[PDB]
Amino acid sequence: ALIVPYNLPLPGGVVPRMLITILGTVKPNANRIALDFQRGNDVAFHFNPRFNENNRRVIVCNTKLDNNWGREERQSVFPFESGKPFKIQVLVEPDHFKVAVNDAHLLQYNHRVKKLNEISKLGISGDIDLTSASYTMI
Ligand SMILES: OC[C@H]1O[C@H](Sc2cncc(Br)c2)[C@H](O)[C@@H](n2cc(-c3cc(F)c(F)c(F)c3)nn2)[C@H]1O
Ligand SMILES: [Cl-]
Ligand SMILES: [Cl-]
Ligand SMILES: [Cl-]
Repeated sequence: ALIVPYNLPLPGGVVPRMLITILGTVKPNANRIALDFQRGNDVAFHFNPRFNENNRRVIVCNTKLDNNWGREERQSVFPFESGKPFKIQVLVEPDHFKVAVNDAHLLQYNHRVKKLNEISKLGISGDIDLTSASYTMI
């Protein structure tokens, strides 16, 4: 297993047509997972499954600018399950990140951070065993 938290450099940032694939297994008693597409200290796209927020499962997405979190975008479709293997695919498209989990479209997140070629790190944290993290151009 890769060490979590894991940093995946994204050389030259992101660009439309870039597909990021994360394979892992959720830990059995999971509480939280996060993917952080970072522009230096800023978080262009935070993708955050929460397994127990007031006894509900929700994915929270947001952006952090100068240490300030913005307006959350929330999705109650929640494909993750404690103990189970997953695949997250994040496709960069011109207006948004497009996320599919286990081959089913989940959500899109409109670009707030405009300088895509400065989004040059992906952090992966939380309650997973991380198998692989990679990218390719489609
Ligand atoms: O709006 C999103 C923010 O919400 C709140 S902060 C917030 C409070 N009030 C309003 C807003 Br808007 C935001 C959280 O505390 C933030 N957050 C979560 C994590 C985190 C850290 C990990 F190591 C990890 F494994 C993980 F899965 C998640 N770090 N920071 C972030 O999710
Ligand atoms: Cl709102
Ligand atoms: Cl920007
Ligand atoms: Cl790669």
